[PDB]
Amino acid sequence: VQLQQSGTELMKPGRSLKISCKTTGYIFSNYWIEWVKQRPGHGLEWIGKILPGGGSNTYNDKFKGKATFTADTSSNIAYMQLSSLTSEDSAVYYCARGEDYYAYWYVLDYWGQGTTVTVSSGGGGSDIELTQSPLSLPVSLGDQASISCRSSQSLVHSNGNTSLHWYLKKPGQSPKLLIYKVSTRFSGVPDRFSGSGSGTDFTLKISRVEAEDLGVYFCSQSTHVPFTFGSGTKLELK
Amino acid sequence: VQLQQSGTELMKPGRSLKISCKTTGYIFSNYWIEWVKQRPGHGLEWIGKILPGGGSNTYNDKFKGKATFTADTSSNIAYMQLSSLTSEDSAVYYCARGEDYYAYWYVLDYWGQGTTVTVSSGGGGSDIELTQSPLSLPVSLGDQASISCRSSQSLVHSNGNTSLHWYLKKPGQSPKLLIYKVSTRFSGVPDRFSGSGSGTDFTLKISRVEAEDLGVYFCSQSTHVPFTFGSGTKLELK
Repeated sequence: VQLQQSGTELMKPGRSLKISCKTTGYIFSNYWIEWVKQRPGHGLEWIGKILPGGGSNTYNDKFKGKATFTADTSSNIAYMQLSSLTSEDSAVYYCARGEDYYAYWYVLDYWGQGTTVTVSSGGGGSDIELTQSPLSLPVSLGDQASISCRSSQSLVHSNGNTSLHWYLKKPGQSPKLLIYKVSTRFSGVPDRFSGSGSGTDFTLKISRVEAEDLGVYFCSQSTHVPFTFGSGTKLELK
Repeated sequence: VQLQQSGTELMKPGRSLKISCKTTGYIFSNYWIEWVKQRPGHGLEWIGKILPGGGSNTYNDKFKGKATFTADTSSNIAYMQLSSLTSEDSAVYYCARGEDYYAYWYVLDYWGQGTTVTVSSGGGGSDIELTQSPLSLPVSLGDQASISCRSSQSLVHSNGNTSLHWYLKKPGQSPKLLIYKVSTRFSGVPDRFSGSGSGTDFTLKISRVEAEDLGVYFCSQSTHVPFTFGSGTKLELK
């Protein structure tokens, strides 16, 4: 058995494509053809499966809405369609002969050579990375707490402002701005919130920690495009 | 200023959905409306932004193909449309009033309350977790190495088989099946590859490691649906 797959496809975000998988050497509708995804720096994922002719399809939940399988039992070519492509769909997809109709033998033994799909979203080209520390800040109500945010590049704009801001995200509530453009404190914020910094180094300081201050904090930047957030810092109680 | 969004949405995978953002209190066209995703257990992400009137646009590369922006210069409502939904779309989305037309102010200050989008991808029970051990395995060609794979549930099917297989993944090559249903060597794999296990504990042994064996090793199951893969173990030379 041989499984032939289409060549690589450089796609446009939002496009959709149908990769084929031409099987030979065996009776095509006696076995399911299964598809596996492989993202760079990631493992191997199982998308789902199609039983040619036999009308039977099964999808990995995670790929439902994204993967749609069909099969031409005349040419013995199986196809998987990827709709509304985004950069995360950039991967190497494979078809493998897998389970067999009656359901005893189920191993993905024969593999296609794989199809490299690259979505041209410009995959996060030169995004500014904001490095927060600690990622966890356990404290005791009353303590002072500082959170650091380091950026890959200077957040100093030509125009003179430094667009680094800080948010407090509490579950069930939208991000609550606190300090914008480094130290300028947003309106309605208690004065226990301070912020200062320069270039790449910025700091958030809460003079005395209160119950209501507990949650995750994110620093942000609007100097370069795109606008990026930091990973977060869960200020928690000890 | 008030930014008010549409209510919680329970969607089918594949569904498409547009959520609105009714702004008030300010001149709708002086500021850009910017979008933010907040996925459960994840930090905050920036989807992009729209400038009402000209409809000028800016997407985070990652969201191109998923997010589509529009703006009603007459009703003063901003809209966001998410194409062919998959469960990674299950998150809370927010519209924030951000940058001004003149571009000297860029701060996400006023936030709509968030729209919770829940993509109904179902749930085929607790997917079988296959914990491999170790994750990295440095050796000397000639040494013997054994890799372990532990499943969350007994991989013993009622038909009596045990659907545990081991693959070898080498860059630029599809997975090379080595051992199936726990212990049978695949035609062609050299006999320095052996496999055994029972219930939830399984091991792959390579009596004498050759260069050609160096790569990443995945175990996988076909007993429980969905077929899962283990996270991998990198056999690397010392």
